[PDB]
Amino acid sequence: ATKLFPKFSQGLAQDPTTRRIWYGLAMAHDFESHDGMTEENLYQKIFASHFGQLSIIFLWTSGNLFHVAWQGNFEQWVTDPVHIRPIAHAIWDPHFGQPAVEAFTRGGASGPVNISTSGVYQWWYTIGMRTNQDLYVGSVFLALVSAIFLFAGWLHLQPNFQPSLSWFKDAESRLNHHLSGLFGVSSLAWTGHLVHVAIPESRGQHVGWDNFLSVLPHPQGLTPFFTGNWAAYAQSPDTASHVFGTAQGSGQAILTFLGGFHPQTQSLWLTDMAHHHLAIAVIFIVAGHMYRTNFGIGHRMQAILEAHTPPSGSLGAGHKGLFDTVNNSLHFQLGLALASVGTITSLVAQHMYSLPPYAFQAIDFTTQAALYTHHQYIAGFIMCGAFAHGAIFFIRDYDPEQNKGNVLARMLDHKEALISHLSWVSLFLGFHTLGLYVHNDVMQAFGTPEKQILIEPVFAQWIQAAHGKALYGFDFLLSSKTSAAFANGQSLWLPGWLDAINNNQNSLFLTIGPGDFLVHHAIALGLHTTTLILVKGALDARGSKLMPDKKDFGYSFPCDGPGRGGTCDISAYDAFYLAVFWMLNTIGWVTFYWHWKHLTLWQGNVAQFDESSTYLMGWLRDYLWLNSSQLINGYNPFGMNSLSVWAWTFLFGHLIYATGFMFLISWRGYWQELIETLVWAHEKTPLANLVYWKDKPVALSIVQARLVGLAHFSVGYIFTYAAFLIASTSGRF
Amino acid sequence: PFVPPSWAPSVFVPLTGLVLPAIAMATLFVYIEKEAP
Amino acid sequence: LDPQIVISGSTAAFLAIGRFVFLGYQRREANFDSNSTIFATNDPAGFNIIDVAGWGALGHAVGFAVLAINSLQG
Amino acid sequence: AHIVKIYDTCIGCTQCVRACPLDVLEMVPWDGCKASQMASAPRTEDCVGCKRCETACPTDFLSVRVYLGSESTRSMGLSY
Amino acid sequence: RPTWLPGLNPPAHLKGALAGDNGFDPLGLGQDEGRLKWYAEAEKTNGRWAMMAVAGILGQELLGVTPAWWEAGAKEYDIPAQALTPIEFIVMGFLEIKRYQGFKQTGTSGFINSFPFDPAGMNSPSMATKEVKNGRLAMVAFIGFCVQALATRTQPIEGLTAHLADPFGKNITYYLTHLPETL
Amino acid sequence: RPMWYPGATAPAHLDGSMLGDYGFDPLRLGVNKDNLKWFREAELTNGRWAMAAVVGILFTDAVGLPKFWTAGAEKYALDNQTLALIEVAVFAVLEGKRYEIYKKTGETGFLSFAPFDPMGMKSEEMKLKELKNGRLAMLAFLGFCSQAAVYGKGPIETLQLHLADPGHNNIYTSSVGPETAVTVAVLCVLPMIIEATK
Repeated sequence: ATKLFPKFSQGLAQDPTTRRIWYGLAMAHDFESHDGMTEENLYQKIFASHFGQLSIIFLWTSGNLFHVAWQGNFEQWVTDPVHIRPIAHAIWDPHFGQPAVEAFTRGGASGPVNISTSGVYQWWYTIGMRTNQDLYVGSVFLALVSAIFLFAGWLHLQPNFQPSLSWFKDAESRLNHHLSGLFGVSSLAWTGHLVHVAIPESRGQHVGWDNFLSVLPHPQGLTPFFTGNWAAYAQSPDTASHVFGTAQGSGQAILTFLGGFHPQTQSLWLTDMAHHHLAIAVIFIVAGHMYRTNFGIGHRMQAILEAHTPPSGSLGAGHKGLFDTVNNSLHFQLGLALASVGTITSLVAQHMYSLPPYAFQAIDFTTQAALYTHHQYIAGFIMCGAFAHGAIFFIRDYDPEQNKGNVLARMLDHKEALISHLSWVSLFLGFHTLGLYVHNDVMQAFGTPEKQILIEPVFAQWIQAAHGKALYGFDFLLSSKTSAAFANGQSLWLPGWLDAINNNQNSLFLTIGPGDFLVHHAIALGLHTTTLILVKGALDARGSKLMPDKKDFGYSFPCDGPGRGGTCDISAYDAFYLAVFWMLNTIGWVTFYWHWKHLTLWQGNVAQFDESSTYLMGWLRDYLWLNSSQLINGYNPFGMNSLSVWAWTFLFGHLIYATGFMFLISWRGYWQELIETLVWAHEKTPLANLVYWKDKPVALSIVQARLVGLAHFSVGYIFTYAAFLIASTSGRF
Repeated sequence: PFVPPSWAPSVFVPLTGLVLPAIAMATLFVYIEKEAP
Repeated sequence: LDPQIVISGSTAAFLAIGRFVFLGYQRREANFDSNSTIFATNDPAGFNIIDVAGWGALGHAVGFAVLAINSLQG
Repeated sequence: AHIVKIYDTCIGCTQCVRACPLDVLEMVPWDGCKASQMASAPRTEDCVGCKRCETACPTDFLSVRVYLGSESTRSMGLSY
Repeated sequence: RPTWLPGLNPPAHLKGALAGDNGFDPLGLGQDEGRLKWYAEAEKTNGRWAMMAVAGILGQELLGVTPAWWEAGAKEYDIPAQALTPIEFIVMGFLEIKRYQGFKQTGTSGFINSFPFDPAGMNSPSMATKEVKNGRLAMVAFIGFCVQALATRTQPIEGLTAHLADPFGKNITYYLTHLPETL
Repeated sequence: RPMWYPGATAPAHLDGSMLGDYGFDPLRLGVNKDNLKWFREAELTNGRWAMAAVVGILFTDAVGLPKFWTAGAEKYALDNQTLALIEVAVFAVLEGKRYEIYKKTGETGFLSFAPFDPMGMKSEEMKLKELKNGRLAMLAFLGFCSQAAVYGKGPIETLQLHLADPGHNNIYTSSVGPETAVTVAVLCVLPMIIEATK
């Protein structure tokens, strides 16, 4: 009979097989495919889901704060943040034997704990947290915020509180409020916290809710701000002998732009960060008054889009009708948001390792490596999702009649040229990068290392020289002492920036050579190939020569059968599917390069990387084989240490990856026949045929098989690299 | 203070690991196989 | 540098260029830009309270930027 | 159940009906072609979705299309 | 009917039927009559609470209490603040739920089950306008009390006397500029 | 017909046919008619057990006998291993006879006696009094365990300590103060939440 689950799909509820549960779980968030769904109901469900997501995020943050305040060593880590390892949380496992108990008992705790690698200790220490009471109060506050967000999500679904469809389409009002309030006012408030709490707490002065109304952030007290003498806030900054957390060497300035890093914490100045947030707050608030909402002044995005067509007709109709195809399509907005968020996540990773913002973050090698790898993998997944949603937009929301002659239609008009050129770039990069690598490998194998091709990256070195690095000797722009660009910043920020960039002990514009050139080309190959697969799948989503009516089958369908030569993996979903492997490979190459260069930097031997990164054998032996010795020795027949959990996780990831290869290689048919034999065996077995199944056992579908195999592949990939990176970086240092 | 007792992990870890998942799995299993009227 | 003189002069200058110079251009661009409240005013040129706030905001930003640069002593 | 559709480009060659392994299609009289016949799908409740009919269609593009829809005991080809 | 801005016509959603209707709604928060009447009740009760708060602050200062109005929370009292919060929440929940349910039956204020709570008569539309205007003045006065205590650290009557003693000085300019001297 | 707050509404399945109805079912677990009877019987037996347990705990503190949470550790004139075997052996037959009573009649019973009332005061008003007293005793037992968890000592001792300083000795000034205060505020806001949406 018809089952209750899933309530959103009547066709799935009538399915008498096990496929009903799987499809009900995988199509729960596809509100557009639900039964009796309207546009207004769609937007309302997304609103409630957004509130629930915020509730989960805030609860997770409160949980991290609570566990650090309860089972951590934050009160002891602030005293000696160079020789004390941060504690994530305690370990309570009845499966642990005695050696595992004393092995994980470290960091000054009274029992087995986990050493945190997220870097929340440095972040909380920099923003002003000093005691466990502060973390406890922050945890309770975030839990209350999470409960409020959850209640808001439940409340916006009840009658008299459901927003209308017209409210969700007010793009001008939403953009104005997000730029001025969500971005500008939030940044201004963060500036207020840095000026009022973080900066005085870094100078040994406690400023909490009990005394912030009686403690002045500056000795002049708002007089220079109102009189326009803003330069008075940059007078007397922290000297080079300032000790973080104490008043020794501290200054009085609150808004500076010294640049560079703090001599002790090796991080950005707090006054510089406060000034940064103040400037971007003013800029975002000003930008929040651009669109017309209810007072006559402002813009209409439709007018700006319609008045942006070239006169010669190079772009056809230009952007006519682009306002309606974006405002009425949620997949277009989701794709744009994911593309920007993925790029910003990558930007965060690069800027965070190169310019550490939190105190004593550069010394924590495990934290730096884990944070960079985490943000780069998150960025790669988000980028793949952006392109997948672009393909979904082409299939479900693109209207050729409304987008007639504009840039959107012209993209599909010459999609063959785009795919062909992406293919050519990827082919050239792959052929040459692989050829140079194999050539260097043959030269190193034959005992002639002077015969390998080592192309110097003169363009990137030229840019590094433009930033102030005098190692290469170009002597121009910031590298030349007689340039206008150099002389115009010598009194504001160039001294600190130049001192930091010319220091070879940090990660600020590291020295590069032929190995960096080759790996950068490998990165370019990965980016271009992943882009080729994603772009080709989005452009061919509506159809191709093999499947002229692909848009009539949806975004995800198994195939079109073995006819016409065979149509396996013809849908756009399959294109995203194949692109996830390339994304994992690209992020693997970038994280491998980052980890090896930083490992050789921290070990004090950059020549090892410079001489072994030019051939793949050096990558396999000097980086993968050499750095995994301590990892695989976490547990051996002679005993175990605290690093055994990473060894177990290493083997765990290998097992999950290999398990994924099963769903990836073997296909449905074999499993369906095997399941039929199992059905017969259960039906003909006494004492067991009395227990019957409620859902008919069937093999996983083709699409489900691909998703399951990719999920196992990605999980094994991530867990294996995370275990190796954390174990190698923590054991070495 | 918000500090939990010393015996809090010995009670919450077995709860969240065996009691709560068993109840959740049983309730979810009954809900999935429930037949519509 | 007198802050009051600089702020007052910048605000008055921006209000003057917004009422006697760029008012026609802004009105032509606002009408071609195609619930609301009509902020009708007795000003013969149609310069309402919203325009006053916008031009005063621009003048204040310019005046404070000038005061800030002069305060930097460079 | 799956959705099987016949289009006007059908030439009435009866190749799709002969290739159907569950007797879903048939031939009905028509006047839009030389063969004076047209394919039809009056028993789509028994269609499994093997797409053999699409493989047997000679028109460009195909005159018969199978869109995988809801799954049941008959559409999944389950003998248990 | 005079409006807030000269030469500005009042909006269509705002009619003189309400008590303090002066055609002031640049943001248009009272488009529908449902939200308009709910906001009217919200304004009346906000003004009532502000009237009682301003009267209490002025009475506390006039009677010479030891702590200022912004320190009364931390003052020692029998049945500490940790225990006063649940009692207040329970009684306020009962009183407010009775007030809200009485508002659904009839669009007027009340007290538990007296809707309208009007003993001894003396009710008229003019009195309603006076109530709304006094509530608005009290709300603005309470915000003035808060900002005055923040920037000057002086109580309302004390700050008023300080301003009367020296008018050309001891104002917002002096207090905003001589901020370190105040602390 | 009073409800669980001034102005509630029955959730379309608590019209009032059952005794002690107040329209309290936010989780809607009694939506099924068959589950409503079983849940009612479970509530009645839980209430009876809580009634006897609360009376027993209150009587032990007056005489001076060991505390209810430490009476098990005391050594009695028997073996705990034999006590558990006898307890499950007797209760197997007792619960089996009680379950068969509910299938034939629908209420509780003792052994082979379904309407167990040797005196005979089984009235409609008496059935509702049993439910009200059982609910009160269930809350009382939860209070006994909670008071012994944070304060220890005992129920009678807890009441005696509360009279010494009621404004300073309460759940809000104890170790679970902020949690229960936030919960009380959330609960006080709850009827307005339900009335605002309806």
